Amino acid sequence: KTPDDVFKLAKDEKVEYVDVRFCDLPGIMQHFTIPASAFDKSVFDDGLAFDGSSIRGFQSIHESDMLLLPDPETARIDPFRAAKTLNINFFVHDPFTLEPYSRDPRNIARKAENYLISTGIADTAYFGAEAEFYIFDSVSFDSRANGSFYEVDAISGWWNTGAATEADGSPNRGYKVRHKGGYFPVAPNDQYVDLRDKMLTNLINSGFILEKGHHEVGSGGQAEINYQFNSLLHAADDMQLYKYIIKNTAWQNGKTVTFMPKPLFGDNGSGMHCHQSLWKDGAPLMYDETGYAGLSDTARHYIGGLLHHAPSLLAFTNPTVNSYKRLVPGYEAPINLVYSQRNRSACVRIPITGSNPKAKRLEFRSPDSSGNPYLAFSAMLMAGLDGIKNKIEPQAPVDKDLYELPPEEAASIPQTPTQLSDVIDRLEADHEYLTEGGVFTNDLIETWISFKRENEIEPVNIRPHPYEFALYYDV
Amino acid sequence: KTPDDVFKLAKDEKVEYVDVRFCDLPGIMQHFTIPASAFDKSVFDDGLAFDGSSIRGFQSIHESDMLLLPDPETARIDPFRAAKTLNINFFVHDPFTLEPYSRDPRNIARKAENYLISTGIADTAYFGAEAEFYIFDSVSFDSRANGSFYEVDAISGWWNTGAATEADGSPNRGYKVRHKGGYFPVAPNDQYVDLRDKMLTNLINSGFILEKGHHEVGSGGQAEINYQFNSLLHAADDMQLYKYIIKNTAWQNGKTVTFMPKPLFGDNGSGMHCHQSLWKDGAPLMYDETGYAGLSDTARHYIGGLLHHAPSLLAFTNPTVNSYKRLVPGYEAPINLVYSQRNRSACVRIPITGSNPKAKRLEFRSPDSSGNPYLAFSAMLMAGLDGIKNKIEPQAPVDKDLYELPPEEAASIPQTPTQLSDVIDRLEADHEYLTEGGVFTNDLIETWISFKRENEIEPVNIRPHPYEFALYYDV
Amino acid sequence: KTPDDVFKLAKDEKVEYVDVRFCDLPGIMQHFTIPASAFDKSVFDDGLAFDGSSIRGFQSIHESDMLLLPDPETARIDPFRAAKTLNINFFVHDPFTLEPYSRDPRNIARKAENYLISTGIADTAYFGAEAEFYIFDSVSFDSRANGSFYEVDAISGWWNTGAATEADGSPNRGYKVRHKGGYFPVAPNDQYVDLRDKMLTNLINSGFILEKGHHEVGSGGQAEINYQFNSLLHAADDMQLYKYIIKNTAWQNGKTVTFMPKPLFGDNGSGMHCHQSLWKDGAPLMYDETGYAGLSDTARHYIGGLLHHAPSLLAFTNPTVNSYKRLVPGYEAPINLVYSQRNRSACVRIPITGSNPKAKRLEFRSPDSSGNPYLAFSAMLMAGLDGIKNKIEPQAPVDKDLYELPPEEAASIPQTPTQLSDVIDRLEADHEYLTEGGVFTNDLIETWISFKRENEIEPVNIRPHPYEFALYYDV
Amino acid sequence: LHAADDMQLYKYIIKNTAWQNGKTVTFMPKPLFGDNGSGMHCHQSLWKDGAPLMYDETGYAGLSDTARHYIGGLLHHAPSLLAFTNPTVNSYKRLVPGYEAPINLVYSQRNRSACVRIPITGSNPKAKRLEFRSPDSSGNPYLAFSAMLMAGLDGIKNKIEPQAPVDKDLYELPPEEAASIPQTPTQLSDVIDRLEADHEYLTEGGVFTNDLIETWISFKRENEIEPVNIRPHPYEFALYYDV
Ligand SMILES: CCCCNc1c(-c2ccc(OCC(=O)O)cc2)nc2ccc(Br)cn12
Ligand SMILES: CCCCNc1c(-c2ccc(OCC(=O)O)cc2)nc2ccc(Br)cn12
Ligand SMILES: CCCCNc1c(-c2ccc(OCC(=O)O)cc2)nc2ccc(Br)cn12
Ligand SMILES: CCCCNc1c(-c2ccc(OCC(=O)O)cc2)nc2ccc(Br)cn12
Ligand SMILES: C[S@](=O)(CC[C@H](N)C(=O)O)=NP(=O)(O)O
Ligand SMILES: C[S@](=O)(CC[C@H](N)C(=O)O)=NP(=O)(O)O
Ligand SMILES: C[S@](=O)(CC[C@H](N)C(=O)O)=NP(=O)(O)O
Ligand SMILES: C[S@](=O)(CC[C@H](N)C(=O)O)=NP(=O)(O)O
Ligand SMILES: [Cl-]
Ligand SMILES: [Cl-]
Ligand SMILES: [Cl-]
Ligand SMILES: [Cl-]
Ligand SMILES: [Mg+2]
Ligand SMILES: [Mg+2]
Ligand SMILES: [Mg+2]
Ligand SMILES: [Mg+2]
Ligand SMILES: [Mg+2]
Ligand SMILES: [Mg+2]
Ligand SMILES: [Mg+2]
Ligand SMILES: [Mg+2]
Ligand SMILES: [Mg+2]
Ligand SMILES: [Mg+2]
Ligand SMILES: [Mg+2]
Ligand SMILES: [Mg+2]
Ligand SMILES: [Mg+2]
Ligand SMILES: [Mg+2]
Repeated sequence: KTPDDVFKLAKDEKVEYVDVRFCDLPGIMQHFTIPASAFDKSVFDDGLAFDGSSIRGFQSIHESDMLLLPDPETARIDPFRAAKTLNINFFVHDPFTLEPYSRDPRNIARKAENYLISTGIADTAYFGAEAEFYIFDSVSFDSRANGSFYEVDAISGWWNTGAATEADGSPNRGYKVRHKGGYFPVAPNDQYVDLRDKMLTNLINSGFILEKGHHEVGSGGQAEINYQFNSLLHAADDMQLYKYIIKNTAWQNGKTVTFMPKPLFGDNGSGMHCHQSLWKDGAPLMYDETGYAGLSDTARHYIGGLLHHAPSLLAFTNPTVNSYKRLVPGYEAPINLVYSQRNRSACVRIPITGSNPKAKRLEFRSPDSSGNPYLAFSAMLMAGLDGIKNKIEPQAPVDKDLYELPPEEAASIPQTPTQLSDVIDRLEADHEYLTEGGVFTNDLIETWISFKRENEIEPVNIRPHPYEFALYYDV
Repeated sequence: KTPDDVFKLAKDEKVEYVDVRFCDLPGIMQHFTIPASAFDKSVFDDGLAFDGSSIRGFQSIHESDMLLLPDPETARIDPFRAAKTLNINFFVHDPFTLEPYSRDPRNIARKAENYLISTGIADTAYFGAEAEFYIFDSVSFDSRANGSFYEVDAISGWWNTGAATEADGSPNRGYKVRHKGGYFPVAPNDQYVDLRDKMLTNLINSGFILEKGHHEVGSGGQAEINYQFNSLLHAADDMQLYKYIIKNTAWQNGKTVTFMPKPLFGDNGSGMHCHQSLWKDGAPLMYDETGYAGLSDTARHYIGGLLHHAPSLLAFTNPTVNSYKRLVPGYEAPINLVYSQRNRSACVRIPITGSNPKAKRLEFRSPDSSGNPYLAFSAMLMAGLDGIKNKIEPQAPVDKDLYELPPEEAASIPQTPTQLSDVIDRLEADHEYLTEGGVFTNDLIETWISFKRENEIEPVNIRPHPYEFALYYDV
Repeated sequence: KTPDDVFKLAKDEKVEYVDVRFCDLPGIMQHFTIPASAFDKSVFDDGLAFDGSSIRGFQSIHESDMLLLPDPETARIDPFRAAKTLNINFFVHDPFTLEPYSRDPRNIARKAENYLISTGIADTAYFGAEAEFYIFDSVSFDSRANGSFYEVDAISGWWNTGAATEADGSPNRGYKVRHKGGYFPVAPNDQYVDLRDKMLTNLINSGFILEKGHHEVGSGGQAEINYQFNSLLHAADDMQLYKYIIKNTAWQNGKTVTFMPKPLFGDNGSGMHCHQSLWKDGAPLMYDETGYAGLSDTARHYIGGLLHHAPSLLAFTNPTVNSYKRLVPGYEAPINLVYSQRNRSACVRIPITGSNPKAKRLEFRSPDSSGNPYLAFSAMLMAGLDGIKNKIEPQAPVDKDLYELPPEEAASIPQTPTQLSDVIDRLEADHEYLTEGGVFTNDLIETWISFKRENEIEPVNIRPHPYEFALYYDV
Repeated sequence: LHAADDMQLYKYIIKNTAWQNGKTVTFMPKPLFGDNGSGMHCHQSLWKDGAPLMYDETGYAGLSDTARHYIGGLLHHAPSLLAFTNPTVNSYKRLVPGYEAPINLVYSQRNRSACVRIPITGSNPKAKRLEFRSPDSSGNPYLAFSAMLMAGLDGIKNKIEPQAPVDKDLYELPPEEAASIPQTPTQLSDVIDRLEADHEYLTEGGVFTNDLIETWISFKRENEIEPVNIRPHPYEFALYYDV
């Protein structure tokens, strides 16, 4: 789409307001609103200003002003606002030089796409993502000198089977979801069919191409909705809008959604599986009839890159402390760095898609939805490209239940990282693959390490955990 | 606009009531209502009476009667009243001589504009204002012999993360705003989108030219809406009308708004930044390609005047005891008398606007919304004009995060005043720049000093602060 | 008294524990307990260690170890502890050189007495103090992001005349104390006769020579108990023990005492009037039958010193933010700097004592109990001695109600400081009178200033006051 | 041994005196966030033939070579020794700056921010000692005291020189200065990993045996480290619910 397309949409829809959006470093979309009357060619030619110092990972206070220029391909009508609103994503630019900003996540994605072309390896990188989430009824939490707590709740949570009444006083009618039992019985066991239909419809009406929706494994309202894959930048923009549409459809219907990796102890985490494939000149590159799981050398070496670089790569794909509570055995998330066809205990699964070369792809199952998809997709691509360039051979696939390996076989397989501080430490020590062609710059990597250490790792580390009192009060 | 235009508007809108408004000295608009049937030429010819002894800063009881003459430019339909009402601002006049009143804030702004033109320096002073505010749910407070309290509350306040239910008993659904984290994530973190759209719509339907609206930095529903700049008197009239529309939009939708400078301890205050520029014969005066931050000699001298006179000027721009709780480090409000491009820790920031001479301006960040915009804007202009007349050179810009200076280096730059009594004392001792051209008169200045001492400074000073019990109960 | 006298007291009283006490810089006594078996000659010869970095105004963490040596004159049996305990005060010493510590308040008092002797002016400075206090039932307070409160309560408090029941559910029986009506009606209006008797008895049994006890002016249980004057250091040790006996007699009897200067708004504060006189070779120096109020030149000049140095001296005599809430008119506390016989509105009153030269003395009415009496009494003495030495003539006595002076007359009389930051600034600017003879050192004065700014002034200044909500919520 | 028997009985007496009087006592290293943790500082000295060994008037802080080398052993072996002296997950919540507990491996006279403080005891040779400030009460005093002894004795035997004392507030050092000093361990799993890799000083003379060391490592991993690691922390909801 072009600027005039967007002006025509706004006029055609009788839009009242335009919501100007961009991505902060950690991965939350930021916005402000302008009236339809202020949305003119000047928005495209000169841009709009904001306080870069109030956005995480961006500017210091004395260098605060930043600029925004619109991306007309991202213009969509907002399904929630009573006053008719057009949402458009923007790129962040330096207000003096007008150059793209080194810490604009959307810029990283753009650079990644252009670096791919420049290598000659492929022209298009397709990302099909599965961002699971929980549909809860309530959450509360706090952290004080003498105590701390959290509690999430959901009508369908198995912890409520014994409740005398529901939250609102109405009767307990049963049909709650057993732990690991939500994938995927029919209603009334599935208590969220109507709400997910609203989610699906809102996505459809926002121009998503829908594939499917279902309850997921977790008790207390785990869900998954799939939309069609796209090329990297478009997929990442799609992910951000999807999260917005999911969260607000829930909110408007009395619920509260979370995309955090592991809100429930002892039930499935929420992943962001990323199906990936490279194409060049309109043809697939991932397929070879004679390869293990029908994979070409290009595909196998991409995988080699992901599994080789995982120790630093997870800093962008699994970027929170809570991420590492999901990387534990028994919940269809990864615990080690192996690939395998058909295998949901693996780090990379090769889904069964038959002999169609155009369907052949890898599913990187490690990532979760707790950070920034622009950065995560870009980092995954760079890992895979370094694998191809250096012909990195992944270790032999292991077609077994990886949670039930004998202790000795498990010992020779590199494990997933234990905690965020290890991946940040590793990113700091080796990130040359990310800086290739300037896709990630040193200031971005240094800002990310610093942000994670100061705002996440240390704040969790210094606070006593509730289970420490269960273990140690009586020492 | 003319009287006949106003009568036609009232006729065309089928107005039932006319609301007669004027400003008290501290800065609250005052009103009474007349029926449409009493709104005739006589209102314009002879005016309307009120009790000047019931208005703060006005008359003594034995000289009570005062007169009001309408300003037809200010006629606007009221958005809130069920009975269709037309609002009009009035100037206050002596009921014997019919001369403008020396303590009518609207008269001061009139006088300021005429004085500007008389100096030959410029013919127009443009003021663009950013009046931030909090959208709360409730407030309570008292002061007794043996105790005193206040509490503000907001569903989005971070202090409520641990709440078991919301005030109405419905579940806690999270997405509350972190302290200093409100600028500006998408919904549902931003819980006020629909309400701010209603504010924007009401402003647009009252004739404002809107620029933008967003959540601000503060937890608990801080917000900002910007409308287009105008010349001084119009801008001050807009400001008063804006406060009224914001407040009542909030009220009609179950909320309560404050424009107080510092309602929350440890989170952002609410400022009233005033972007200012001088024009003459339809051409800008602020721009010089060769100057630091693109500023002309005229612009620099105006800044020199603001920062030179700040010690007394703040008596009008930062006119409350609570004003000085905002002027503390770490919250994008000023703590010293520095100007600097791009710098949200400075007293005067030069926004980055490029090489367009018509956009070049200064942002005076010290002011807040706690007083009287007619007086604030007028005092700012008088300081600026004194700076120009005396060629007052500002001290060199300091392009640093001003909150992070070590103490010995912080001390080398002039600090903002600590408390209201200091700025009132200073105004008392030095105010000649304000009395130039008779813009502010001695009786205005003395009334202001006396009012603030007797009704604000002393009442706060004699009341034990709750934190004194924290410090001293056990002495 | 000697070490052997203390060992015999401990033996005779069958003491089980000894409580080692010393004074921190702000004025709170500190303690730890040793078993009687560890109270031996070594305590007198080698001293005892503590963590100087955990005591306010003392050491940094890398120079933390300090020493304590006993003062056998201060040994008394503790009235409250079930296990028979002997309390003894200690002097603080450098653990390397064993020299007295320059920030030990008990050392400052010591140094003040010896300085006095070294001048030849006198050999003894007597201090008779009247430390008023409130006997409350309860107190709570807090300070949060969105709110702050305090409340004190007392059965006799006038704010309770309308209570349907007492705190414990029993009936409201009336006879509550009117504001400013507590001095001093008979029971049952006085609801604390039996408790003040217990206070009197505990004091007597701890070796005080009692003079009187009574209800004071304030509602909600204001009280005063007076014991016989003593020379400076003894007087200061007595004050500290008195505060301890008062607070713990109340506590053991279900009440809670504060010595804060102004716990109630609109009722009397709590002062610490300090009657003072200089003697030499067993003869008085303050008397002259021909002077105004029978005052000698020595006495007049001492008064001169007090009133001249007041603007910095109150940094030690009136050392808290709350102090300045008491220094307001209408409550028998001072509001300006004069002396006057018989006059309870004055800063220095000469009590009516007749022709007895041995009774002649001044009452400095300004001081309160919110700080450190070692420092307070020492600073007063150094001011008076500077006055004697430089023959500072006080301005003429004003024998009138100083709250009710006409405006002209009042403005010709220097006022008391308005606030703590003003007296701290003044102390920083002029403290030579205090450093005379090394009695106060620069490190003490610097630590005091720094402590008050960082730990009291700034913390109150940054917190919104509840009355700011009353004034400004609706701005 | 008497000291470790004393410690166990003391804890029993404190806990039960509290309990019989309506209260409840904990010896856990960090029950309050943003206030002081609870340490178990261990003052230590070696004597032979009824004579003290720690004193030398001419040494820094009046310390002999034998004392200095004992300190060398403590600071050198600290990365593994803390498995016995700081043996719980909660231990590492205490080892954070601002609360008079150690954050790096230095000795210093008079210094409550250091790992080893030398208390000021004047010139009496029988009072001269070191205070090892890192340990807490969350484990086993028999094993902690024994492990500290074995560390110090290894220091004496190999004459391990400690790095020079730093007589400064160790929480406030400039970054370049701070980065040049070895830090205390961050978490239990780091000290357990380190103990597993190097425990020879402890097995000397068969004081600690391999079966005790291996049982300790396995106990901590299975019953403490892994159970806390797999449970979401409340503050993760504060940080991440809205991601
Ligand atoms: C034009 C690009 C097709 C990409 N292939 C592809 C497909 C796909 C599936 C079936 C297809 O069959 C149609 C055909 O070619 O006959 C073609 C493509 N599905 C995914 C999912 C994730 C990802 Br990543 C790639 N995917
Ligand atoms: C006609 C008066 C234009 C004043 N300039 C001006 C503008 C402005 C911004 C852009 C402009 O570009 C249009 C043009 O001249 O090409 C012109 C003017 N924005 C502000 C905001 C606050 C204040 Br104060 C002044 N502002
Ligand atoms: C031996 C010293 C007597 C000091 N005089 C003195 C007295 C006093 C009062 C009455 C006296 O009469 C006894 C006599 O000498 O006949 C003697 C002394 N009362 C106070 C109160 C506060 C202060 Br300060 C001094 N006071
Ligand atoms: C007989 C053994 C004396 C040990 N010295 C010693 C002492 C001590 C303190 C003072 C002493 O003085 C008595 C003397 O010898 O004159 C003697 C010994 N205090 C401690 C505390 C912890 C530790 Br570990 C050792 N301590
Ligand atoms: C059923 S599952 O294997 C569950 C994945 C799990 N929630 C995870 O943490 O990755 N997902 P899918 O079948 O959609 O790939
Ligand atoms: C984000 S901020 O810098 C916040 C200003 C702050 N509330 C104050 O002036 O106190 N304002 P803006 O970017 O609108 O000028
Ligand atoms: C009755 S009063 O004058 C009251 C003094 C007041 N409470 C003060 O604040 O100084 N005291 P006194 O008669 O005991 O000297
Ligand atoms: C006052 S302190 O330094 C406090 C020690 C702190 N609780 C710690 O965690 O080691 N203890 P001590 O002076 O008893 O050695
Ligand atoms: Cl971590
Ligand atoms: Cl003030
Ligand atoms: Cl103050
Ligand atoms: Cl651990
Ligand atoms: Mg799926
Ligand atoms: Mg799934
Ligand atoms: Mg495209
Ligand atoms: Mg999948
Ligand atoms: Mg703004
Ligand atoms: Mg703003
Ligand atoms: Mg006009
Ligand atoms: Mg601004
Ligand atoms: Mg008295
Ligand atoms: Mg009294
Ligand atoms: Mg004596
Ligand atoms: Mg008195
Ligand atoms: Mg024995
Ligand atoms: Mg110790």
